Amino acid sequence: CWLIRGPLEYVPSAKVEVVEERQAIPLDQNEGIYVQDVKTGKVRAVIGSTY
Amino acid sequence: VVSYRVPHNAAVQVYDYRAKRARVVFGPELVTLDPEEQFTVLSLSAGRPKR
Repeated sequence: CWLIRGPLEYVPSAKVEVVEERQAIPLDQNEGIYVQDVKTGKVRAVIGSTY
Repeated sequence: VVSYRVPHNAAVQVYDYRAKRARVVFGPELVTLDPEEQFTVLSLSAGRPKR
C-alpha cells in the first residue's frame, strides 16, 4: 500500500487498485491527529502543520 | 471574529494558545481574539450582602 498525493492526475493501471480516498485533515499548531503508523505501530501524535 | 469591547477602567486578560504567548490589555481597548485566543472569564461576588 502506497499513497500517491499532490498536484497530479492518476490513471490506475491494470496492476494497481484504488483502496480509499484519504482526504487530508487540517491541523494548526497546538492541534493534531493521533496517528498510529500501523506499519510500525508507533503512535506519533503529529501536530503543527496540517497532516 | 469574537471581539470584546473593554470598559475604560477595566482589564481583560487573554492568551494565544496557538502562539504560546500571554498578554493582558487594560483600559478601553477592543480585543481581537486569535483563533486560539481565549478570555479570562471572572466569577465575581455580587448580591445584596454578598454571594
